[PDB]
Amino acid sequence: GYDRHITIFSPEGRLYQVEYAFKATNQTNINSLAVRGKDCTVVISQKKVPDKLLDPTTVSYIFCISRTIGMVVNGPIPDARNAALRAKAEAAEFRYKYGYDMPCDVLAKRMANLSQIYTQRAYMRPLGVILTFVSVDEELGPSIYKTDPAGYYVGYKATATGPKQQEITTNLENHFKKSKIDHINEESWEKVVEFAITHMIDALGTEFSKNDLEVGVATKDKFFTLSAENIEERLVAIAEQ
Amino acid sequence: MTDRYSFSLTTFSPSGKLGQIDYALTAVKQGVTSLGIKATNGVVIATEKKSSSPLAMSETLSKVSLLTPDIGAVYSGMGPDYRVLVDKSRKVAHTSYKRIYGEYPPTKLLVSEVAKIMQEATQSGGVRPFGVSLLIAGHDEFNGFSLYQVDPSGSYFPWKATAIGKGSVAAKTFLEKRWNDELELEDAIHIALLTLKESVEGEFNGDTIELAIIGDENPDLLGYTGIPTDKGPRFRKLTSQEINDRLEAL
Amino acid sequence: NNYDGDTVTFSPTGRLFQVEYALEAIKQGSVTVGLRSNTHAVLVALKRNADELSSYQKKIIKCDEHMGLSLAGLAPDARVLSNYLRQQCNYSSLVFNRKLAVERAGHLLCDKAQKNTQSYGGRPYGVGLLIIGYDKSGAHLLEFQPSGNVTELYGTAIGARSQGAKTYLERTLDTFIKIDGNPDELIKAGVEAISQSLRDESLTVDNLSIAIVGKDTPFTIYDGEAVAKYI
Amino acid sequence: SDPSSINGGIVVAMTGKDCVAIACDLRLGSQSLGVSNKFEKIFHYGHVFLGITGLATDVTTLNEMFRYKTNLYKLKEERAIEPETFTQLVSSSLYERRFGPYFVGPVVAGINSKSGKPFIAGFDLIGCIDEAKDFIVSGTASDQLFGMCESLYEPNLEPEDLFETISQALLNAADRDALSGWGAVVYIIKKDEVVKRYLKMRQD
Amino acid sequence: TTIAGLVFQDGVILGADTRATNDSVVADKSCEKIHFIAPKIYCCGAGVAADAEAVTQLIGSNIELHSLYTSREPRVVSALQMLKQHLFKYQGHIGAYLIVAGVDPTGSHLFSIHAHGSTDVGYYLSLGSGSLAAMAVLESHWKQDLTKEEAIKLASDAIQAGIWNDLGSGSNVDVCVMEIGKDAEYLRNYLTPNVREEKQKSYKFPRGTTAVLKESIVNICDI
Amino acid sequence: GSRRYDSRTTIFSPEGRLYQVEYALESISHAGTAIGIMASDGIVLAAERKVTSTLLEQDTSTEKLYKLNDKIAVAVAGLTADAEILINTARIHAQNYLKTYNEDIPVEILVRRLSDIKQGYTQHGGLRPFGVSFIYAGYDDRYGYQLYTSNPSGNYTGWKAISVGANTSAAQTLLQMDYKDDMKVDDAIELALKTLSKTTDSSALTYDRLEFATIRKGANDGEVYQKIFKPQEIKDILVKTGIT
Amino acid sequence: TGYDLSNSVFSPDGRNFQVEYAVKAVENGTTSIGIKCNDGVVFAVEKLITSKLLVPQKNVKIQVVDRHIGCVYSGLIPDGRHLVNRGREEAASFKKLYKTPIPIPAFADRLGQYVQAHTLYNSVRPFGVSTIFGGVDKNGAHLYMLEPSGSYWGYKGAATGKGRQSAKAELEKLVDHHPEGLSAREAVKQAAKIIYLAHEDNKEKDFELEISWCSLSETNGLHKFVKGDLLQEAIDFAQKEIN
Amino acid sequence: TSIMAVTFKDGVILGADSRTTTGAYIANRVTDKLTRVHDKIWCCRSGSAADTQAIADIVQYHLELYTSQYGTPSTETAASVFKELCYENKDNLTAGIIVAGYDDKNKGEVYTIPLGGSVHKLPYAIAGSGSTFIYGYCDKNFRENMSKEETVDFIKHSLSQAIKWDGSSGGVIRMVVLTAAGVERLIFYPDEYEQL
Ligand SMILES: *[C@@H](CS(C)(=O)=O)[C@H](Cc1ccc(CN)cc1)NC(=O)[C@H](CC(C)C)NC(=O)[C@H](CC(C)C)NC(=O)c1cnccn1
Ligand SMILES: [Cl-]
Ligand SMILES: [Mg+2]
Ligand SMILES: [Mg+2]
Repeated sequence: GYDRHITIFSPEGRLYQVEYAFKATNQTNINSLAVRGKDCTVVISQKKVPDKLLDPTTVSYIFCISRTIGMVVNGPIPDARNAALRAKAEAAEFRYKYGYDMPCDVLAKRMANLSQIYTQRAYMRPLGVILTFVSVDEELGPSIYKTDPAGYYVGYKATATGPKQQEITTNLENHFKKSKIDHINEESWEKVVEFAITHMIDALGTEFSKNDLEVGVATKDKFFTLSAENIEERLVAIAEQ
Repeated sequence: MTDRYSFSLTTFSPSGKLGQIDYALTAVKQGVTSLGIKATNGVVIATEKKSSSPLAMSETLSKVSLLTPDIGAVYSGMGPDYRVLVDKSRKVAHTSYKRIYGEYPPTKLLVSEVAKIMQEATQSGGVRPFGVSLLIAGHDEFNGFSLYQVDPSGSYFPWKATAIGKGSVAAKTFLEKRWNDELELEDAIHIALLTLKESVEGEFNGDTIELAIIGDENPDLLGYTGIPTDKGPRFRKLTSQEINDRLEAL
Repeated sequence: NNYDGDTVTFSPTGRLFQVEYALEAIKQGSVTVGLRSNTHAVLVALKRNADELSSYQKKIIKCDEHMGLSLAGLAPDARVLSNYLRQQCNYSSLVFNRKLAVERAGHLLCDKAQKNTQSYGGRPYGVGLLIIGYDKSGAHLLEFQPSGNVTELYGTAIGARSQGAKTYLERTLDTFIKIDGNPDELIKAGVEAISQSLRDESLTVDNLSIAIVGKDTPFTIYDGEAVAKYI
Repeated sequence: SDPSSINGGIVVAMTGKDCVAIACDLRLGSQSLGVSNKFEKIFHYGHVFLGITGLATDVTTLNEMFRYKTNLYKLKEERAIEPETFTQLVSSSLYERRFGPYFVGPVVAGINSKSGKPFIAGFDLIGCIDEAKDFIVSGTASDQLFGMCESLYEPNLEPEDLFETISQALLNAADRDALSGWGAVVYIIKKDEVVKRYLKMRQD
Repeated sequence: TTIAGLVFQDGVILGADTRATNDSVVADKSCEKIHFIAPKIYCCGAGVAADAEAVTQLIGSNIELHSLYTSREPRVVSALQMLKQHLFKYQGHIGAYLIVAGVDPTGSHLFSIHAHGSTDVGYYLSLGSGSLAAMAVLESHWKQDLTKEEAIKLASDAIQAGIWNDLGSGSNVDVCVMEIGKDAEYLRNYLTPNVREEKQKSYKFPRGTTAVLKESIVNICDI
Repeated sequence: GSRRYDSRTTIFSPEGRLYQVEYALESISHAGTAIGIMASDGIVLAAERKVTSTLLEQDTSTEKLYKLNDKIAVAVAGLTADAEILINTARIHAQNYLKTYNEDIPVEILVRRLSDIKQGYTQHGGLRPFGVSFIYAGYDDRYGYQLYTSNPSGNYTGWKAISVGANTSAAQTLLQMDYKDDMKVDDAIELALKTLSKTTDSSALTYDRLEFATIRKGANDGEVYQKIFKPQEIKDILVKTGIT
Repeated sequence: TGYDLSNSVFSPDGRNFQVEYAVKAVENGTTSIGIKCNDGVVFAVEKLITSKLLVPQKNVKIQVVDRHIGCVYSGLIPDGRHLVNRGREEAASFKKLYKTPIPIPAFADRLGQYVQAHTLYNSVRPFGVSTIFGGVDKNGAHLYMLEPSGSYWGYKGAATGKGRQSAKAELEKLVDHHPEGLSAREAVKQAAKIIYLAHEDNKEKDFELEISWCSLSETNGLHKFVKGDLLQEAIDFAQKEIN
Repeated sequence: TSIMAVTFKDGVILGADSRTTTGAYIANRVTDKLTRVHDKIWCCRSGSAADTQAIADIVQYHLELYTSQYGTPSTETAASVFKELCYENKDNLTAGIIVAGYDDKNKGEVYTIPLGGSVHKLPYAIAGSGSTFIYGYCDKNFRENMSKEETVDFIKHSLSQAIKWDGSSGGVIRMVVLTAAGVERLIFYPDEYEQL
């Protein structure tokens, strides 16, 4: 049974190493969520600092890839950082060669094509990570594009990733079935973040403090992460209505 | 930090089977149904946009791809393998042909180049075969319209009409009854939509079906005027609206 | 068991069996002793013969005018590592007009041996080395294991039955460290130490091999009738 | 010293009504010394004709090369190559040697088998295409040929008139060049017949 | 050669003559110096003719593949960057001097590229042996917010100045108009001020005038 | 490391056989039968297609019979994709010989070159061999008409009549029974089709199933012509010989 | 089964068993710690005295990178040296191009990517060391700890090796009892104590304490070893606390 | 070419002419020789236009990738990247670059990189063909910690003389102001500066 050790086909037509890379994705036990506003894209993620010795400022699964692109990862941090560094390099090289900023979806495709190569070539293992790329693209507008270990990628109106993704997905599905639009009809990003946090609270059935969340926001011409105090201001606003 | 897999991962078993190719064909079987039908004045290729989530934007996932202005491709099996094959197919059309002869390759030769790439994955060191079957529809000045199937093995066969993937056995029987050598392009599109309805469970509309044609030259889609010889791409992907129009007359 | 096929594989308890097996080749090797004072450093080596017709396998190799080693285990591997040491000692001389530090020589051997333990295809070195030298910070003695571990010591022994010599030196520590400006007495202490590892056989004239380096003493090897004095 | 004018020789090609003509002299020399009076400069690959002037070793080498390439083209495409496609192949092949070029002046002539359209083209040594309607000149007496062609030529000549015009263009040009002459060949090309004529000319 | 490009209200326009010369002689009277790169991106080429043709074709091929990969309209800055990076690599040994213009989702753009890889941004530019004749006209008449009709006039005038006054330039005028929100229109032989005058005599010879030694049929067919 | 997963394609069995060659030959034994018959005035190549579907576009299709140059053709049994790699190499070797010597490549030289390539894959490189057997039909001015076969081992031999692929045992018995040395092309055509007609696993032999080709020195004025038969022309020759 | 025989193979869990086996080698090694203080960091390590024949203060385990970063590690000692040698190459090429000395988070990733690369292929073995490292840069003090997996985080206090649980508990007390922070000289003393307390797990053999420190005020931001009177003051403090 | 960068109280100002010549022909009379490698790190380019562009593009790429990994780079870091390229490829380059940038920590900094690929940190720097004519003037008139209005005048008067005497310099005087307040572009036309 060496068809389960490397990236070759089993008799069923399955790549067991890809399937087991997907199971490594949830090893962190962290749930992420991404949604789109009018002018923005918000990504939130659970932040769990189990050790008191950890410096909580260094515990992050959100990465600033370029000025315009942000990337949240579901999976172990070494692979997350492997994928982050490569994406940064690709986003810089793109700008140099072609004279404009790498679009979100193009980066997602590029990283996916890399992930494909690990499923076909035996010496490379897949990365055990799901990469959720976010930007406000100058041509497409607010954009969510997600890559996985299989090399699959697709755009999203909103998305959720992790152990309890199905609960978050169905919560988001139901909201967009009501509103009948592809996005959160909201002017300020501040309120889109409040939505994201609120609908994760409802889906997971847990309350959050400022140090239980991690937030990334894409606007036109910059992506940035929120500090603990920025998140606190968000949580206060949620509680007050 | 070495690639030590310089030996074939696909080998002959005692019975004479190449296991990895057969298993790649099994993966193609599990894949969503796609089909191709050749008419007198065109070719049509079609497939179901099997959406992994309703939150996903299935428009962004193009199962049907332009390879050259006059050649299009669709698949069944593993989507990521297909995507990279499309990238290589587009490039090989330029490097091994257009930059030499100053014109796009004919259908059969581009197919030959794709077939070669897939064959090499079946024999080269440290790689598994591609887990897709491709259907490539195209036109060129001296061969006219044509439809080809390309398997994980690197083998390719020209078809009048065929189907691959999930419900291909039932779909091919359906195409045998309906196909003739006097079909117009619209008739083939109609038959394509009928055949594809049988293998689809859920919704059946322009948003869940991807469908393209190789037909007449489209000078409106060219983008420029002033060269009489360049008359525009024969490949055209049908819109969500254009599919739903034909579904009323179904 | 299942995890000993190559050097690249950890066992479930965190062990590298190929390295431990290379370590075993040292234990099968013939005994050799290293010890030093503040002025001089001495190697004493019991050379091994194949039979009565054969020569006794040479255990001591010179690296520079101020440094050298004795070996226990695979002699071809000692040749490789010694040759590497010679070149590093030589590089230091030519480029920097500087004699190579014994501590730094140990660091270079450690890192050379390490590369063989982390990569596929290669094997660990199957030899242990006792490096002596006199540099700008006085006398030094190093013990090299092919796991990569290099250890600066007052004295030690490696090879078969080396524990007898090593216990002796552990007792004698306070005596032999003070043997300053007296090469012969320091050699005596090494010859008495290696005698604790002998069984059945005793130290003959073509059996024994001694080397010394010190303050105004280049690294020189003594064999044959030059070591009859110390039997 | 100048490679294009060691060996000498000329090629001219003209269009007519439903026909093309291509012609060449027969001289191969080592500067002043005449060596061969049978060195033909016009070859053909199916129905496409290629004249080549310049350094004679490259003339031979490129003929062998385009035979090779067009043979493989035909085995893969399952049809003979056309003049327009071949022109591009010539250009491609010359420019890939951009910085160590073949010292030649090629001239393509032929009739497209599907459209029936007469076609001529010329190139510089690194592959730039001159796709003329009227005529193409090449070789050591190219100035002379330009002067003859530009006055003598008129469009839509019948095959047997075009023969006279291209012949007289060649002959009178070659007689004003030391390194051209020694005989001359003229191909008259129609959609499905080709006539080849050797010309009588002064042998100095 | 005489090439020019300039901008107008909602677009950019390119112009070029049609004369290619070897040494002192006229090899081509109707060559296209406006090169396709993408449907709405074009390139005027002066300098070494093969180098200018070949460089644009290569970038045009790579632009097409890039467009397919990214599913976006190509940008003029992409062409500009790819051209200059290629030309710089070869240290002017690819002697191509280009004016690149086009329309994309960013807007309309106009750039010049020199053989060594330097690039310029301008509202009106000219290159080739007739650039000084052309620039004289552009400097005397160019203004902001030109209409398309004024722009074509000025572009064709700038090229004409080269055609008449420069020996390197001649024959006809090619123009390409790239306007925002519209298909680019390529206008080969936009002006034809140098048609040859009718000849005094017809030099068609009496048949049999040429002496012939041999005749034969050539077998061009297969088998 | 990687060693764990290496099939070791290029080794001997205890018996002194090459596993992968033997298993590739087993693969080829399931492929559609190809027959080559050499006569005094030409060669015949006949071959059975494997995938009967009514929807297969037969007139533009080529799975069995390929052209190597104007003088030499091959019939294929095994993996088509593998064969097409080798074919493009053989086409190049022909043209390299033509460029060098200014003469068409002799048949045995081209065959040896390909067979040597196949041999290389069995002795070194650790890759699987080519699952292809060829029947080479050709002509040159030294030996005239020649039939050869090569198999995945890279061994090649010359033949008067030969079969590869399926039911070669039954096919070679029937050829050995009816072949004669003074035979002519028209007779060989008939023999080839009769042999396939008896050995076929199909219920009947039809035109849509066959690829057919002849090399004749019966072109205009003593040249050699390769004829790859069109579907209608195979249908005609099936009626002429009396099979349908 | 067989998923633990090769590096870079995912088990059905989604685990790389070879990396987890490298952790067992780290757990087997001697105790090492790191303490982040007000304007710097303090590193300490347990060095088991196997024999009287070991020369005191000579077999130095803590290694400097550039001039401003310290590195200590537990596990296979040679693997730790190979990683520091790499770190030095990384820190050199950074300074060569960018002039400024490598920042500590930047340096942390250069190791983190390198260690992670040794979990991607079956042709290499994972690192058999947890590495505690850090120093002072332009943004202030930083302490990191890096595992065989390539996983690393910033720390207030870090510990690894055989006495890690003991050490971690002691570090957790310091964090709770000093929220405003710990001074550099305080951290040196506490480090000595924590290594002494963590020595109950390696209690058979006696040991030798080794401490180093970067501190903006005490060392000008440079990495220096704690030597002489300051080392003896820390040993005395530690000896007093165990009794 | 006439280019200069001058540190003052609130940060730094870069100044340049706009003339590019091919021999005696002015190929471009409205050139932008002030070029952005980062938000608040710019450079002035002199020498081969092809070379200085190719360099500035590579530096921009490096600093963009630096920013993705390590946050905002110092003006010193940028000058070192410029140097590294210029020095290591000195045999194949004709580039004279003045790097100027604003940190909040360091404030305004100017680094000049002449033909050799050496680096010199200076209070102000002048470069290009036209600079030779204003060494006398700039030395006599420069002061440290000037206001923004004084620094603009100093640059304006300086490049005015440089343009007057040097044929290779001319056109408009472009300037770029770098302070905590942000990035400001200024332009000064012939009719303004010629009458000074
Ligand atoms: C005008 C350029 S100029 C004199 O610097 O203003 C023109 C530009 C041009 C012409 C044709 C095309 C068609 N693709 C594009 C651009 N260039 C020429 O006329 C050049 C001028 C030479 C470089 C001085 N001519 C050539 O390149 C010709 C080939 C032409 C006739 C196709 N080749 C040569 O002059 C030549 C000379 N020695 C060796 C090789 N080639
Ligand atoms: Cl890619
Ligand atoms: Mg003459
Ligand atoms: Mg003569």
